Amino acid sequence: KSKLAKPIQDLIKMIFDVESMKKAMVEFEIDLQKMPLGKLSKRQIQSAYSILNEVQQAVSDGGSESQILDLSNRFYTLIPHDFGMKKPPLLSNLEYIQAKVQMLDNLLDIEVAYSLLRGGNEDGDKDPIDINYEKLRTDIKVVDKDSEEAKIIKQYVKNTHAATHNAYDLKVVEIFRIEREGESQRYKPFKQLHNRQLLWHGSRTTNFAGILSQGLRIAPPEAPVTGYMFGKGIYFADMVSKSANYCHTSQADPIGLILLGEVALGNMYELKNASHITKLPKGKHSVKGLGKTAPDPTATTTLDGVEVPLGNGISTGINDTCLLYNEYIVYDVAQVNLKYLLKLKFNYKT
Ligand SMILES: Nc1ccc2c3c(cccc13)C(=O)NC2=O
Repeated sequence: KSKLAKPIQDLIKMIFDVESMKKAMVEFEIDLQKMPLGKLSKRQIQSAYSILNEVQQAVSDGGSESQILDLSNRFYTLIPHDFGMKKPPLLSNLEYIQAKVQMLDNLLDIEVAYSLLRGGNEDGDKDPIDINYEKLRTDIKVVDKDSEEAKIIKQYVKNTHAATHNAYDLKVVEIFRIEREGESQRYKPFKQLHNRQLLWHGSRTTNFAGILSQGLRIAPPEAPVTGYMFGKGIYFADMVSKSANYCHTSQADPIGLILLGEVALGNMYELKNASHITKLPKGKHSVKGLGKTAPDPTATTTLDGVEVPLGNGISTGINDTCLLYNEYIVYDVAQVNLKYLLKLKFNYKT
């Protein structure tokens, strides 16, 4: 049997659940009959990104309609979709193409999860759970519900739950202290930077085996820069509300996972509107999309020398901004060090 604590066992079973992986794919409208979990390959996903990149270019620059039709057929043949009784939409709308780029970001993590699940499991001397936990190469520990660490994090969750996102409540079910192998090391150089903060990152539960084993990562070279609001970086938030939405939970499936990572922001290049950033201005270390609401700068605390913006949602003086909430983007995988993983319970108002 498993040597791991119960909360951690429940966590492993949850991130490796095969049924959740299928639900995710059915939701992206993939045809599970033509495209089973075992058919997914990284090369396949790379080519799909390239196709999306080309079609995105042809829509923007007014390429032939025959070109867009050809690219659409190749995309749907590479990744079989099931639209039921409706006709398949062409990749001729920039919003639809963005939807598809997002689907691929998720398929990248689902592919990692399935590969690990089917890997070296022959060992009979270890419980299946213990075997899959080791595959994550991440030390996971339960944070004592009554310690100072946990108090601060629960304060951060309670105070930063936005006004317009109150279509649900949030209950912190469990807090885990996580330390990915070799991560503290690649992050060392950035401890020299100032403006290091504890920020939020939400994602589907189906992405967590991939996130824990490979860490958070930027979209590959093939992905269009357009598929992302501020370019190809790693996104974070300071309001639990904003990130919580990327968890994709519902009344039917209320438990979500969310990360707190230490991010080396340094001098932020502040923006009020989207900008498909490629080059970062000299002297800048990250991007900060300015929002209408942000935590009260008055209440900001420190946790191991890292700033925690746990203040209550206060309205900032900027009005000429498109964003409702702040967004932080780093363009280097080494600029983040993950710290905690929270198990949240979304209580939907009914
Ligand atoms: N513009 C964003 C796009 C994606 C995410 C995101 C997050 C937080 C703040 C902004 C964005 C997040 O936590 N996960 C995300 O996946």
